[PDB]
Amino acid sequence: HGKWPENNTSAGVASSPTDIKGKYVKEVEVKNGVVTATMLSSGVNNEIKGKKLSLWARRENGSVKWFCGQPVTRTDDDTVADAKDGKEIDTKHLPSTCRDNFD
Amino acid sequence: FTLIELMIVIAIVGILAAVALPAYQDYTARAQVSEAILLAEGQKSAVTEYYLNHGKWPENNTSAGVASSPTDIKGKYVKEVEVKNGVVTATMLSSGVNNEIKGKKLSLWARRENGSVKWFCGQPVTRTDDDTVADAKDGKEIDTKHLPSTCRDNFD
Amino acid sequence: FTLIELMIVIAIVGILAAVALPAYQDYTARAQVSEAILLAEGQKSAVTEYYLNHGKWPENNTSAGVASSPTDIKGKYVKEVEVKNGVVTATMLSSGVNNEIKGKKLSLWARRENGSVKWFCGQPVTRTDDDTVADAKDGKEIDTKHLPSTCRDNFD
Amino acid sequence: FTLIELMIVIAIVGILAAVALPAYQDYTARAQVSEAILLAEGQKSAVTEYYLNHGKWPENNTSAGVASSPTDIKGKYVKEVEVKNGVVTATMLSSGVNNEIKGKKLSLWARRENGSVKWFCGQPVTRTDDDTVADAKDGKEIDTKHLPSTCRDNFD
Ligand SMILES: *[C@@H]1O[C@H](C)[C@@H](NC(C)=O)[C@H](O[C@H]2O[C@H](CO)[C@H](O)[C@H](O)[C@H]2O)[C@H]1NC(C)=O
Ligand SMILES: *[C@@H]1O[C@H](C)[C@@H](NC(C)=O)[C@H](O[C@H]2O[C@H](CO)[C@H](O)[C@H](O)[C@H]2O)[C@H]1NC(C)=O
Ligand SMILES: *[C@@H]1O[C@H](C)[C@@H](NC(C)=O)[C@H](O[C@H]2O[C@H](CO)[C@H](O)[C@H](O)[C@H]2O)[C@H]1NC(C)=O
Ligand SMILES: *[C@@H]1O[C@H](C)[C@@H](NC(C)=O)[C@H](O[C@H]2O[C@H](CO)[C@H](O)[C@H](O)[C@H]2O)[C@H]1NC(C)=O
Repeated sequence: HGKWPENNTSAGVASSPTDIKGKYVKEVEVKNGVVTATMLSSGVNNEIKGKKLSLWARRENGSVKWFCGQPVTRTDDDTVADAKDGKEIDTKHLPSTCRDNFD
Repeated sequence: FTLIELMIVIAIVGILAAVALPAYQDYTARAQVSEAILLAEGQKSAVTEYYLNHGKWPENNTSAGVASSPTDIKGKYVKEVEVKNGVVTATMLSSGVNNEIKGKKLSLWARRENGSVKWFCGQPVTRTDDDTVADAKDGKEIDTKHLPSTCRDNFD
Repeated sequence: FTLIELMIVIAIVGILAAVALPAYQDYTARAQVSEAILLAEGQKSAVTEYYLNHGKWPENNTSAGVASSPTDIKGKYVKEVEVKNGVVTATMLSSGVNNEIKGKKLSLWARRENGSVKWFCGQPVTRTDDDTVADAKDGKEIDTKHLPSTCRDNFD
Repeated sequence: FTLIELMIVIAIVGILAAVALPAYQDYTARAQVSEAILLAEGQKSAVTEYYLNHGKWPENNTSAGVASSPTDIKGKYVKEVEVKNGVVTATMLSSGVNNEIKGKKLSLWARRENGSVKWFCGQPVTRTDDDTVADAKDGKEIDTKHLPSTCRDNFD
């Protein structure tokens, strides 16, 4: 369709994000391509509870490029913003390969 | 002390069992949904054949020139294929997947575009007049996840 | 210790997202590029029809004997099809893919070979005389990746 | 005192070596079993081609219209592919896995279903008449673990 899906229904996944969830994950929303995932509450003490992760795509001469990590949000076909909302899971928690913000 | 090494196992033990399984039973569904579509492929030209050489969409199989019983036309995971005034409806079988497809329907939606016909799959529809088609919302709508993306096309 | 098991995940997490996606939006493009070609298929004989029974390539649709407005002749992902002195140009639609095709053009290139006509798709061209055709380099050249391989044929 | 920390190591040292290795040499087998299946994919239409334009299943390769020697048709882990009265048997190579596949056979089972043909892989079978096929229990049955699940289909 030539643009990042705004949301789940367009992506073709469970229209409610919360339905898509994990043992320790709350929900998964599509946000203009950027896949944000929200964590559950207790299950760990750790400073993750209700916190967010995002996954960051980008076309690289077709070849798409997936970076996890610091929450981001898309605005245009390749423009994405650092979605600094305080739901940034800390970099310790996060991967190392994906310790990648909006470049 | 090693237990945190056991902890992390039992964190690996509780697996996600990724939604990339049920989104891909929904796209495994897209496989055998396509198996229904690949049936429809045959009727595309045959339904067309009636439509072009008789000037209206065939009501039904016998007119289309296909197996008069729809059920005879079937797939590994597909129940039947009926012609419905040009609109090709396909019904799925029962088990073979867990997924919410069992006995559900797909339709294929034609329309002349200055001669050039236009085939959209998806949300069940039904024809009433030469170009008039209705959203055939009968509860046999296979969910949009399952369905294609190119054909995620209802009655426009 | 297990972390290298987590490392290797996050190495799997950073996926390639294979060029076998964008080389196959370029060959998905080849699908709906072909959808433009399959339009051209109709004009192959009709353009030919004018060419054989009037002795020159038809300038345009009305002469070819097809939909006088090109836009009426169109595809699911194709905008229009114009006859241009025999050369059949096809224009693509907008979104429906991300890919660098949107509004771009394809042409189809005929040529008599001792009667036997020779159809080459591809790089946009335009005719000027009975066999003279020009590379119609207007920036509407769909890239060669997208295009066929058999028809990767410019003006020879 | 720390020894129980050493104990737990030597409990980790004695690993399971999960059955998720040998169930996935059996599904690595499903990979190169599929490599035999992907060969069969070519013969699906070619065997069909003889079946539709001559009215019976081809005995053998030469009739099917494929490499007359089966061994020429082969895979990275596949030995050969023979046509056997429509039924496409594929023989596996020797080492390349430890697994109980080496030289073993797979068959692919066709059947007309009101025209619509029905392809089931799996347990080796062999045809005798237009729709009659036999369980070709020769000891070259690759075990059901190895095999698919969709195609875990013997002669019905
Ligand atoms: C899915 O995402 C795409 C990008 C949206 N299309 C556009 C042009 O933004 C879809 O929204 C369209 O379809 C829905 C279907 O009910 C509705 O008609 C909107 O008006 C359209 O923009 C997105 N799909 C949904 C269900 O939001
Ligand atoms: C096939 O579809 C066309 C549109 C029907 N014709 C009309 C005028 O609706 C055919 O039905 C006609 O032929 C059958 C043949 O037994 C019968 O005589 C009906 O009275 C006609 O309307 C459709 N063919 C069938 C077998 O229904
Ligand atoms: C169709 O293409 C042929 C080659 C044109 N003929 C010539 C001599 O270029 C036709 O144009 C002629 O017919 C139209 C009909 O209204 C008109 O009278 C022009 O003056 C003629 O040249 C082309 N047909 C059209 C409709 O352009
Ligand atoms: C191919 O398979 C068909 C079914 C065979 N025909 C019959 C009637 O069984 C072909 O065998 C015939 O043609 C060969 C050609 O050399 C030979 O003349 C046989 O006598 C015929 O039966 C099969 N083709 C081959 C090459 O076996």
